[PDB]
Amino acid sequence: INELERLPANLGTYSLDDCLEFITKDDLSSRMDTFKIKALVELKSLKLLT
Amino acid sequence: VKKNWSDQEMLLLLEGIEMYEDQWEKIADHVGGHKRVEDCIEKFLSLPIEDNYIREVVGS
Amino acid sequence: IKLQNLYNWTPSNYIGDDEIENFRNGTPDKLVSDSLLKLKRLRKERILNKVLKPTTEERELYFKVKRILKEVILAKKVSKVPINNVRAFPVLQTNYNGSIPVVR
Amino acid sequence: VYICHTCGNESINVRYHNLRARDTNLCSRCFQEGHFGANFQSSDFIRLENNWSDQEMLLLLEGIEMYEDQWEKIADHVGGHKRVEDCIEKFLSLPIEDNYIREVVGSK
Amino acid sequence: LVDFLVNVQSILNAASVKCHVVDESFPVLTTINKRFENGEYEPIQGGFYKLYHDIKLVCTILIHFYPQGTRNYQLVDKFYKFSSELLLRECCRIGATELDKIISYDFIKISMNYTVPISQTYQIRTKDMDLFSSIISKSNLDKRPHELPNTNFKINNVLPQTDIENEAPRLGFVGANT
Amino acid sequence: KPRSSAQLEQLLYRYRAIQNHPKENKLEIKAIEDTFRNISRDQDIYETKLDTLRKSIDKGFQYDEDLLNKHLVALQLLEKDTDVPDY
Amino acid sequence: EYKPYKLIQQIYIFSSKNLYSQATKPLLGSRPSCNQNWVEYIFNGNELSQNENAFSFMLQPMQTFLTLQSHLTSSLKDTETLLTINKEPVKSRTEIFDIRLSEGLNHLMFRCEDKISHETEFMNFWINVLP
Ligand SMILES: [Zn+2]
Repeated sequence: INELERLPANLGTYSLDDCLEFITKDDLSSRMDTFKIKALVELKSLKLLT
Repeated sequence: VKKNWSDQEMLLLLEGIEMYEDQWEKIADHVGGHKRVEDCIEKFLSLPIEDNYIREVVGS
Repeated sequence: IKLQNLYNWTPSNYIGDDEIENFRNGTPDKLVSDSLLKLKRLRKERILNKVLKPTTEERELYFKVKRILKEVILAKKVSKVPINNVRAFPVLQTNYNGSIPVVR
Repeated sequence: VYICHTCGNESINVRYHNLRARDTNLCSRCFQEGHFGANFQSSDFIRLENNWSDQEMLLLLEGIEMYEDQWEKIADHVGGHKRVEDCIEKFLSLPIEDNYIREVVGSK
Repeated sequence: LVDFLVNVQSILNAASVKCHVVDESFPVLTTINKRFENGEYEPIQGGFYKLYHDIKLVCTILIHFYPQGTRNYQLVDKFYKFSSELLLRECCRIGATELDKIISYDFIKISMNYTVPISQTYQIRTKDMDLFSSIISKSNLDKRPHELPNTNFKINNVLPQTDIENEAPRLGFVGANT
Repeated sequence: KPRSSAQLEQLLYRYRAIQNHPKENKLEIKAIEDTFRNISRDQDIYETKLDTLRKSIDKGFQYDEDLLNKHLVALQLLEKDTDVPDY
Repeated sequence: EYKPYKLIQQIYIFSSKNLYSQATKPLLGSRPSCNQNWVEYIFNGNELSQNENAFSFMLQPMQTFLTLQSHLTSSLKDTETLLTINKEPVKSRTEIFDIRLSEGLNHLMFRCEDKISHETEFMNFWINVLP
């Protein structure tokens, strides 16, 4: 919990498949928040253990 | 030659690994400005491994 | 004396004698496997009587394993080294902080 | 259909669920423009699909956090396209303590 | 060298399936694809600049119709935004105030510089409230003057965020079961 | 002695800022000089040993697959402070 | 619609030197600021044109003072100069000012009018201070 509640809250992911969508500097890339969701799930699931 | 990696360098490293699988000279050329085989493979053994692959390897 | 004896220095620059005798007599896997066992055992002896901040001996063994696998892959001893990367890595993002004032 | 909480217009294809007011949704256009309130920042809004995965797992854990003793609204928190009983078993069968228990521990 | 022009053609003809910009005719009229199959672009700087000049000329011609908001206008704008920032970053890798005085007196300045096109917005004060509108989607290649759809709108100019690094919570402020 | 590639950087920022005015703290200048003189010994030994490790290398053996994976995966698992089940 | 200003030349909405002097230099041995971030919004009046005389930007909660140094030089006469933060005017100290913002969204209307000939030139700002 300590090592997980200290991660940047602005955590995003750059994947090697965004090239095929031609993301421009002024648009929102798909699957931007991938490790953020995978971190929130492991955090809330550790707080919901009891 | 620098020794601190960045985000555009870890990115070009991942792209080089995806295209070229074991030709480290071409990966280092893609990330030109770093060591050929002393820094392009050290940052390869430390890269994470897919979860499905770890599960299937440790399971079997 | 110094100055380019410090610019290239990393805390993973000690070889001693084990990696030399082994890499000369061959069979380096007999060293990687043994050190990974000395890592798992020294980690089960760390979760028990719980402490954090892995000891220096574990860090040194992790450096030894890293140096051995790096030299092995470097000298073209493994045929088609396995590629299992996630094809994604964490990156930071900017903040489009709010543009309408709060009302209280 | 989810309604944006700032412009009052329907979301088109994706929503931005903020994680401090867990009943507030913001469309995509009002996230690039940053048209949301000045109390928050654009570092607690998660992109979700309007129309089991990490998105549905996170929404299930958020529904259980928001409401404990009500299992009907949990399906209305993940949209709802399955029986009301799949979330109960999906929550009971999460291996979340096994990874930390393994780290510690005739008749013929 | 020439190994880069084929990649550029493979990227444009893969990102122009919705914009339809490489199949447009410009001065005898010729399209952009009819410049690739027969060598007119060169690995030298002249070829790269000729390609950037052609892409800008076609985008400019297409922008002056599809008047203001049609999808055929925003798609062409998003294509020009992709192509320019693509050719630039590849050509690069191939080939006094009262406060400023004391700051420069007490600090060393390792500076950088860049130029970003500014964006505008409509804004008014209805009867007791000062409120703005959404970011106007007018392109940065359009030279048509504003029409002021109400003759009482004021044109605010929003300045882009100049702080590339910003702070954020520690994911403990986003969570904290309730 | 420094135990990280970033602690030596500050040990040098410190020597860079203290050496401006000597004869104020001699036991800090001398100590930092002794540390640098031991790090240049370690770095020189590793520099002359990394070639002896690529010269005495053996060509009769080839590291085998389906065992390197059992070592790369086990090293990434052991470095993320997560257990590796007994094989 | 493009008419470059013929009265105002430059405007520098920078950070107040008094706030800076208490941020980099501690008072009686106090602890330094958690961080530092200054900004000088320069507006070249020759390049900018009226009918587009509105600008907007945001500041951090630490930046709650700023000094609009005006540089009006293309007049070379005696010219009225006044600005009204939140529709209430502030007096001058080239012309150096000193403004104290609020915790919300506040606009300051800079105005200059020549007395010999009636040419008026406005310049408005909106400084979102974030809570
Ligand atoms: Zn909205």
